Amino acid sequence: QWPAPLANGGKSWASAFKKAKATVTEMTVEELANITSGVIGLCSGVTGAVTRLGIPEFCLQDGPIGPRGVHGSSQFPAGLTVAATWDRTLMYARARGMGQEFHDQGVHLALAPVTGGPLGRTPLNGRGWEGTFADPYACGEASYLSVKGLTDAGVATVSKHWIAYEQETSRNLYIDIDGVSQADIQLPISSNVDDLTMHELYMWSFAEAVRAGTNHIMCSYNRINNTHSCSNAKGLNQLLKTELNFQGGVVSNWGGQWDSVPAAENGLDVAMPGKGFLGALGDFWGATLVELINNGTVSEDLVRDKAVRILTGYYYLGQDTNPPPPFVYNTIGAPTLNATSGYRNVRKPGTAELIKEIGSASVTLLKNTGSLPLKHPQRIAVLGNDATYNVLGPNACGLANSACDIDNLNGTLTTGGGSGSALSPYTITPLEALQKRAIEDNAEIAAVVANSNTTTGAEDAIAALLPDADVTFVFLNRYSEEGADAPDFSLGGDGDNLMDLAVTYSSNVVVVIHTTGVVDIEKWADNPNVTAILVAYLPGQEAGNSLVPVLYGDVAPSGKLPWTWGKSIDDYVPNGVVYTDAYSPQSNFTEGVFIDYRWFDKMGITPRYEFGFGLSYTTFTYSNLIVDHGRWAKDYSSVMETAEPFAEWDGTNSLYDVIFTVFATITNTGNLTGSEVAQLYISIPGDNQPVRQLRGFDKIKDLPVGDSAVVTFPIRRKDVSSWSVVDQLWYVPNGDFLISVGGSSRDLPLNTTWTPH
Amino acid sequence: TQWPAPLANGGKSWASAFKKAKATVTEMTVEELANITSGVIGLCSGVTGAVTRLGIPEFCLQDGPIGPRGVHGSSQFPAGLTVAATWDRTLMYARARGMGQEFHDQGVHLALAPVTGGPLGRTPLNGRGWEGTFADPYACGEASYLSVKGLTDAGVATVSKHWIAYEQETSRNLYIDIDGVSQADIQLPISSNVDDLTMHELYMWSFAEAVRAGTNHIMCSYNRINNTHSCSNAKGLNQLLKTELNFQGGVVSNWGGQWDSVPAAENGLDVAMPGKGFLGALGDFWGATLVELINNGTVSEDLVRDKAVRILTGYYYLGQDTNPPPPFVYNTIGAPTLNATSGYRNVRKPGTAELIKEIGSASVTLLKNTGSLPLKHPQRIAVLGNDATYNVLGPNACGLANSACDIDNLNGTLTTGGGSGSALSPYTITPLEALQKRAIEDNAEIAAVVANSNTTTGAEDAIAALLPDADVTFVFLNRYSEEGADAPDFSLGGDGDNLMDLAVTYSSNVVVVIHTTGVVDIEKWADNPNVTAILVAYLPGQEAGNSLVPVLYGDVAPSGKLPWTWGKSIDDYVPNGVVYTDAYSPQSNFTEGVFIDYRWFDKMGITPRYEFGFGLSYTTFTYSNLIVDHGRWAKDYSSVMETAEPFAEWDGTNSLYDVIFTVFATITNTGNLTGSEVAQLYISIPGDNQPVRQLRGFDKIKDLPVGDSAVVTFPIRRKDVSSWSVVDQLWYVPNGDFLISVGGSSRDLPLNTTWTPH
Ligand SMILES: *[C@@H]1O[C@H](CO)[C@@H](O[C@@H]2O[C@H](CO)[C@@H](O[C@@H]3O[C@H](CO[C@H]4O[C@H](CO)[C@@H](O)[C@H](O[C@H]5O[C@H](CO)[C@@H](O)[C@H](O)[C@@H]5O)[C@@H]4O)[C@@H](O)[C@H](O[C@@H]4O[C@H](CO)[C@@H](O)[C@H](O)[C@@H]4O[C@H]4O[C@H](CO)[C@@H](O)[C@H](O)[C@@H]4O)[C@@H]3O)[C@H](O)[C@H]2NC(C)=O)[C@H](O)[C@H]1NC(C)=O
Ligand SMILES: *[C@@H]1O[C@H](CO)[C@@H](O[C@@H]2O[C@H](CO)[C@@H](O[C@@H]3O[C@H](CO[C@H]4O[C@H](CO)[C@@H](O)[C@H](O[C@H]5O[C@H](CO)[C@@H](O)[C@H](O)[C@@H]5O)[C@@H]4O)[C@@H](O)[C@H](O[C@@H]4O[C@H](CO)[C@@H](O)[C@H](O)[C@@H]4O[C@H]4O[C@H](CO)[C@@H](O)[C@H](O)[C@@H]4O)[C@@H]3O)[C@H](O)[C@H]2NC(C)=O)[C@H](O)[C@H]1NC(C)=O
Ligand SMILES: *[C@@H]1O[C@H](CO)[C@@H](O[C@@H]2O[C@H](CO)[C@@H](O[C@H]3O[C@H](CO)[C@@H](O)[C@H](O[C@H]4O[C@H](CO)[C@@H](O)[C@H](O)[C@@H]4O[C@H]4O[C@H](CO)[C@@H](O)[C@H](O)[C@@H]4O[C@H]4O[C@H](CO)[C@@H](O)[C@H](O)[C@@H]4O)[C@@H]3O)[C@H](O)[C@H]2NC(C)=O)[C@H](O)[C@H]1NC(C)=O
Ligand SMILES: *[C@@H]1O[C@H](CO)[C@@H](O[C@@H]2O[C@H](CO)[C@@H](O[C@H]3O[C@H](CO)[C@@H](O)[C@H](O[C@H]4O[C@H](CO)[C@@H](O)[C@H](O)[C@@H]4O[C@H]4O[C@H](CO)[C@@H](O)[C@H](O)[C@@H]4O)[C@@H]3O)[C@H](O)[C@H]2NC(C)=O)[C@H](O)[C@H]1NC(C)=O
Ligand SMILES: *[C@@H]1O[C@H](CO)[C@@H](O[C@@H]2O[C@H](CO)[C@@H](O[C@@H]3O[C@H](CO)[C@@H](O)[C@H](O)[C@@H]3O)[C@H](O)[C@H]2NC(C)=O)[C@H](O)[C@H]1NC(C)=O
Ligand SMILES: *[C@@H]1O[C@H](CO)[C@@H](O[C@@H]2O[C@H](CO)[C@@H](O[C@@H]3O[C@H](CO)[C@@H](O)[C@H](O)[C@@H]3O)[C@H](O)[C@H]2NC(C)=O)[C@H](O)[C@H]1NC(C)=O
Ligand SMILES: *[C@@H]1O[C@H](CO)[C@@H](O)[C@H](O)[C@H]1NC(C)=O
Ligand SMILES: *[C@@H]1O[C@H](CO)[C@@H](O)[C@H](O)[C@H]1NC(C)=O
Ligand SMILES: *[C@@H]1O[C@H](CO)[C@@H](O)[C@H](O)[C@H]1NC(C)=O
Ligand SMILES: *[C@@H]1O[C@H](CO)[C@@H](O)[C@H](O)[C@H]1NC(C)=O
Ligand SMILES: *[C@@H]1O[C@H](CO)[C@@H](O)[C@H](O)[C@H]1NC(C)=O
Ligand SMILES: *[C@@H]1O[C@H](CO)[C@@H](O)[C@H](O)[C@H]1NC(C)=O
Ligand SMILES: OC[C@@H](O)[C@H](O)[C@@H](O)CO
Ligand SMILES: OC[C@H]1O[C@@H](O)[C@H](O)[C@H]1O
Repeated sequence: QWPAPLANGGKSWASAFKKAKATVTEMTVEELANITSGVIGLCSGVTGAVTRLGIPEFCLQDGPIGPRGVHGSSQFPAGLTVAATWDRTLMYARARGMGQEFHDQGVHLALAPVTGGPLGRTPLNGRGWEGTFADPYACGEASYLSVKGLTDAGVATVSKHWIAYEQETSRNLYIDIDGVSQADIQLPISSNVDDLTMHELYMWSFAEAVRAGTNHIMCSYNRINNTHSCSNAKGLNQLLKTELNFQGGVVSNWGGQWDSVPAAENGLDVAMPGKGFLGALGDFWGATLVELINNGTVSEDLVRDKAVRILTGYYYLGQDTNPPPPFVYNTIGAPTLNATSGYRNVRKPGTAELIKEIGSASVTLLKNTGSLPLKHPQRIAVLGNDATYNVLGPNACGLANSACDIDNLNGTLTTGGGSGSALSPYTITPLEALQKRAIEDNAEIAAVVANSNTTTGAEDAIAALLPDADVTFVFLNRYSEEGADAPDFSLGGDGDNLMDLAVTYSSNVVVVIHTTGVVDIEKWADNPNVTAILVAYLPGQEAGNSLVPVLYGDVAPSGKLPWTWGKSIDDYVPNGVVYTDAYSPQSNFTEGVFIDYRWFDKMGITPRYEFGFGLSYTTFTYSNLIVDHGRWAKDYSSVMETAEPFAEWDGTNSLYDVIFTVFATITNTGNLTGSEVAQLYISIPGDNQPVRQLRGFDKIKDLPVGDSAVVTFPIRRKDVSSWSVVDQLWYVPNGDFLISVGGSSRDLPLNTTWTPH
Repeated sequence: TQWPAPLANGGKSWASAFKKAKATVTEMTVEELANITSGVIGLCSGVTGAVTRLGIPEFCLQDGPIGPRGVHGSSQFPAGLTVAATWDRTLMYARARGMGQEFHDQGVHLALAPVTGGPLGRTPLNGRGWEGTFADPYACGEASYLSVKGLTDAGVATVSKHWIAYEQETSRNLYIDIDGVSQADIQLPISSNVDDLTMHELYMWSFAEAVRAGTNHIMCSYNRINNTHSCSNAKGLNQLLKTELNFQGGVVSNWGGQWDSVPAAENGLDVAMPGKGFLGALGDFWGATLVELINNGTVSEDLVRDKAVRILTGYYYLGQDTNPPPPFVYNTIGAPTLNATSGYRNVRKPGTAELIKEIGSASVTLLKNTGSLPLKHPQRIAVLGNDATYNVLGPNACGLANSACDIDNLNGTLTTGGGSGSALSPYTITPLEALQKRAIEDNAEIAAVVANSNTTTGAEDAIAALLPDADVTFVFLNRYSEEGADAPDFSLGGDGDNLMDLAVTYSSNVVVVIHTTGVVDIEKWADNPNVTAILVAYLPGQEAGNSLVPVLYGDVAPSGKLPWTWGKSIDDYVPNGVVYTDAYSPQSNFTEGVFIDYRWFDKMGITPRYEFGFGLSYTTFTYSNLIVDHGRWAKDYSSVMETAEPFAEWDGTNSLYDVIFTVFATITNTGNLTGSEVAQLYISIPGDNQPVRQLRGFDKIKDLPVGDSAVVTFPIRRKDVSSWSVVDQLWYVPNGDFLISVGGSSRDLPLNTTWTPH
């Protein structure tokens, strides 16, 4: 129903496309099928070579915190954790660092970053942590910078997952072992998404990935309107490849492809894993595609366009003239692949300190009745296995960080489970960072780290230790992983119990939370014995040494929440995860654009901590809001260009031009130096519009007491537009826009009204 | 009475302290005498009653031999065992001086330390052997001297313990009487039946050195000797200790060491402890009862004045009247026995952490090295054992005596043993922490499996998947033991056996580190070529990791040596080392005589695995040029107190402790690295049934460079070359050929020569 436009190279890949075209033009049918389907190798996936032309096997490798399965590398903080920095410089630098390590391990294509699938419709999503903000605008800037940093290191990106992949449950990878297939049991969950919602929420971050020059995009496991993502013509050929003007390849999820012919006709470029994983995740092209070309049902012109999309990245990143080194680790594992591993160390100086700065910039202060910052306390108590090592080793949970037992004390939660985890060379534990600082103050320190419910004597030891401590730290965690959603907000392990004991025996409890998402702390958050509360997300290998300096006030906290923290799972979008045994499971996105905070705002629900909330050790006062209509500029800077239709198109201009700039002033009005994330929210007029939508942020660094700084927010045409289902285009409405500036999504003291002319 | 109580006279250094003590005691009522000589209730292990009228406060008596126990704000020092392994006199003294400063700043008058030859080492299974030092009278004696000296130099009176022949914990049998039913109705204490020669040449040796250093008090033991209780043994206390050793200080009971009012008063006891403390459950035989014994004529008032004078001598000698200790603020008894709140004081001084670390670095003993040590810069490191990290319940979770955690709990690094000799910790620097630190400096990876390998799901699989790819795997092992029990055998604590099976199965470069209270069984793996090195680190206190890692990486070469013998089997030691019996009067017959630890091995031609005095370095040393200088003698001027030990060569001017000659030898560093060497001297004294050889000297040369030489020197005292004549009741230098041997261990003695006296 929607025809596949041919690739032409767009803006920045013109010469790379031309080499890709000339190379493909000399290929046999048997060669075209080789490069478009996966083969057996050491990496997550591997394209077939075209050996007659000197095109090698491309190594495709997970994942969104760095190369997975690999020794000799670093464990970076997750996307969640960089999001909470609200710092553009760090978002870029992390991706550049990941890229360096991908390149040096010999990866051609990184299966990274996550750029808005999952976006955040449900805060229970098992792999929400792999992405960044539950907000299209901020997820969009984060995705732009993440793709830029990876591509600038010389690795091709595969941005994922396209699209509306918002729950793990019933995602239902294609699996066929013993002749019984997943198709005989249950189809994938189907996101039924209206067109306005697709344009204004889910496509937004992908447009940014495309503009930043993402080389490839991964389709998703879910169906959309009862059509598989990997063979959805409206999705791939029309929305992605026509409207977003995407010039790269679509890569299948591993078990994302369910058929041979529709996938070919409808926009898929690469079948993965192909012959990897014994063929059990389907092997629908390869020789079957040769047959389909030669027997006439799939055209050779169509398949050539797939190969050109694959080769465009190869030539634009200069992998022909500067090939990556060889890839030496078996990341698949026996019995699936029998193959020894080499060894390579790629950790560069500077990487560890970068990982620590992202942790120190993201730790988010939620409550502080005056216990923080610490001074030089003499007697410190520490609770929870989250304060120390996994008792079986940092990497004991295996190549996907998901094979340890349900009750294992996994230690500090530095990453989540699944394809987006990575190995850690060590873990810097909160306990050891705390002890180091205790020794400097000549203090004492003791930690109870066992399970408080099941270890003989643990409850007594807690009761004897806590009453004489000046401060007691409670470390809590909540592991989640790809493949399942969290059943609710409950804390992991014995957390509930550690809290019940902590508040019973101590009056100065400081809680620290390592987590993949929102958790339930309602029983304790208003207890006056809990004097402070911090969420550190998934900080990677520098867990303790990033946190402790914030606790002791060497650096004031400046992280803010990148999603909403509701009091109950009941306060979020209804039917966040659908559980059914129907053969055709359905998820209807009837909420439309109202997910996360925009659902809270429209329903008049008050969260415990709102989107964009974080405390500091000082306070900031906002003043002098200026809307400068004189400060406009053409968009010149993008790597690639969309073909997104809009009403004000004149043949030269762009949906992404800056049409005006907004300024405000902040003043440090407390007693310490501190950083501040300023945020700008826009109320677009129209019917059934979000109360307010984030459209800017700007983080001021280390503003001294009594000093002032100007904060600046460039507003693009698209930032102030709506999508017209009837006209099929973006337009700026006439009407009153409200513009608000402040320190969180509910704390906005500056406001003004803009009416277009 | 056959053995009468001599009166105190103040001896050499306590003359004026004795006169102030006598001044005060002379003014005392019978009620006041009885108050100061018996324990009362308070915050410390024991408290003497005040003499309120004369301004004598309560004296705080506080455990223990690693520093003040049950107390926050202090440091956890290494155990005696550990400092013995240094063979370093300087560290022996400095350790006790620091414990001293901490005792004193915490408010302590009398420290229940050090342990100076009870237990000595008759059995390597003794649950509290680790509190002491060497299994050898000479070396124990030198360490006791210097420990008493350090503690008394700091301002705390010492109570050296345990007199005497207290060589097993089993059936030590404290006196306990509660609800009308007493330990006397169940079983008497084990009886150490010791002949006179053995008492003089073995068990009294360390105690004579403790006396000469000015130990202010001595504690008697739980054992009976020849079926008479130590705390009321007249031959023991009045004759051997107060007459022959000329002891001028007080005798304090063990807690539950006193079994009677009257014989104890007559036969040498000076202080009853704990008295009214511990609910009077441990006996309370004096107090009001002694007041009655004096008033009604059974016990002489003058005997009791002597006891008070002995107590007060220390108070005045150490200047506790003009420089009182500050108040003692911690409840170290525990609820429900004592319901009282604790204050807080911090006495940790800069410098103390480094000293503790230095003792650890100097004691770690290298027993095997096929090439794997020192490490260079390994890139992938595996670590096994909960001994590598924290007690999962907290460093102090095991309570005020380090003995109240479950039999199966993961106690983390064994930094001290259990019982009255332990102490709390402000933190523990774990081996894993310190290794990680070094791993990060080298851009390496590191991973530890620290769960119980037998009983945690997935633990054996994690060990199997982690080990094969490591460049080096460290396995940490431990063996807790405590006061009140003897170890049943040499087996490793916890899952040690299983961790060793796994480690040699999956790795070819295993380095084993043992934290232990004594010898353990590693026969199954010590000869496995995959075990490329083995170190024993004893009980290193709070600086466990950071004392160890610099040795392993070669910043410092190891220089510790075993302070006891490591046999292949328990069956190779002195038989009947621990007696087990339900007889009412259990007997232990010391029929081996002076032949314990290495003298037993040497006499019976038994080859130990690792001998007494053994320890490798990262370099080798060559011995040469043995010289016996008969002209380098000197009179003993410098002891704090004098014994009255009779000897045949007495002329009115001279001493048993004169140096009569001096021996010299030369070491040369003959390998490729700088290193320190502990040189040792052994003498074969001629006569009937004499040890093959006996340690009589040691000297540690620090940081000898490659190709350099240094002279080692061994002053030989008259007593070092004497025997006890049972017939004549005196020490004498026998006629005959004495062989003098010098070298690097008790079985690596390349230089020898012969000395003949007439
Ligand atoms: C998954 O399923 C959903 C549900 O069906 C699919 O959404 C649909 O996507 C379609 C595009 O692929 C949309 O088609 C357009 O519909 C326009 C008319 O819109 C009304 O029609 C129906 C009437 O029964 C109604 O559903 C719509 O109501 C929704 O929107 C309004 C407003 O926000 C709300 O009030 C309602 O709640 C509903 O949510 C609308 O009221 C139609 O004008 C439009 O026109 C064409 O555009 C094309 C392509 O460029 C062109 O060929 C045609 O010529 C025509 O354009 C012409 O007209 C305009 C002038 O009017 C001119 O500018 C042009 O240049 C040209 O001359 C188009 O057909 C469909 O409405 C939308 N439905 C919903 C409910 O969202 C979703 O895409 C599926 N996704 C996937 C991945 O499959
Ligand atoms: C625990 O039980 C043990 C076992 O009973 C107690 O040991 C005993 O300690 C006694 C001292 O309290 C020793 O007494 C001396 O014995 C001398 C005689 O030695 C022989 O006699 C008996 C024969 O039946 C025998 O036990 C001994 O055999 C042992 O030793 C030899 C030699 O090494 C070995 O071959 C054997 O295998 C045995 O181990 C002996 O063969 C005796 O000369 C000595 O002399 C007196 O000293 C006192 C006090 O100062 C004095 O009153 C006397 O007049 C006399 O000395 C005078 O003369 C000398 C010169 O002759 C002069 O220099 C003096 O100044 C003075 O003018 C004394 O009676 C007893 O031998 C010993 N037994 C054993 C087996 O060791 C042990 O002490 C008990 N411990 C406790 C804490 O109670
Ligand atoms: C240390 O780190 C360890 C890992 O290294 C942690 O261990 C892992 O912990 C996770 C939980 O965090 C654990 O999760 C699985 O537990 C069992 C597996 O036996 C399953 O119940 C879980 O999946 C279900 O539960 C979810 C919530 O209720 C749900 O989101 C999910 O999708 C799934 O539910 C389906 O299954 C049920 C029927 O059987 C239905 O009720 C439900 O509707 C769902 O139906 C759908 O799927 C069915 C097929 O699966 C299908 O038939 C149906 O029609 C429909 O499609 C969950 O994965 C891991 O097992 C555990 N790992 C191991 C190895 O034990 C550890 O906890 C951590 N420690 C600490 C202290 O945190
Ligand atoms: C972690 O730390 C904790 C302490 O904080 C350690 O736990 C303690 O470990 C000790 C082992 O070293 C435990 O010792 C006792 O075990 C039982 C208790 O019921 C007891 O029978 C034993 O004493 C007897 O055995 C030996 C040898 O056979 C004798 O020397 C001793 O005198 C006792 O025998 C007597 O009784 C027998 C008749 O009943 C008779 O055969 C004999 O004749 C003899 O007279 C030990 O006392 C200790 O209980 C344990 N503590 C607690 C509170 O549970 C823990 O092990 C450390 N963890 C690790 C992994 O090492
Ligand atoms: C279809 O794709 C497959 C899989 O990539 C192509 O087979 C593979 O061809 C490559 C050469 O491009 C072989 O790798 C080379 O191996 C040699 C020595 O064994 C080595 O020295 C080179 O550096 C290089 O790595 C690879 O082994 C081979 N694998 C298999 C299973 O055959 C195949 O040729 C493609 N077909 C066409 C028509 O291009
Ligand atoms: C026999 O010993 C008992 C116990 O030592 C003596 O009673 C105690 O006497 C002391 C004074 O020497 C009292 O201590 C003081 O307490 C006050 C607080 O009330 C404080 O101001 C002082 O600094 C000091 O600590 C203590 O109250 C008291 N204890 C008991 C249990 O009564 C008794 O005096 C002695 N008998 C004779 C005859 O000397
Ligand atoms: C073309 O070949 C394919 C692949 O095997 C086969 O399934 C299909 O039916 C063929 N078409 C015709 C018209 O024979
Ligand atoms: C707060 O802690 C104290 C002990 O420090 C406890 O007794 C009190 O009940 C606690 N209060 C609450 C509300 O949990
Ligand atoms: C999804 O929506 C259609 C809309 O008309 C409805 O019939 C269906 O029941 C809805 N939900 C499910 C889970 O089927
Ligand atoms: C003296 O007093 C003691 C202790 O109360 C008593 O048991 C003993 O029988 C008395 N002795 C005489 C001879 O009265
Ligand atoms: C030494 O370790 C290897 C594994 O590295 C194992 O195969 C071998 O059997 C071990 N050797 C012995 C003697 O235990
Ligand atoms: C101990 O010694 C004597 C020999 O002098 C003997 O009567 C007794 O039976 C021995 N006891 C044991 C238990 O060996
Ligand atoms: O397991 C889910 C992941 O998305 C996989 O499909 C691939 O490794 C690509 O990320
Ligand atoms: O020093 C006090 C303790 O020493 C040991 O002898 C006993 O447990 C107590 O007496």
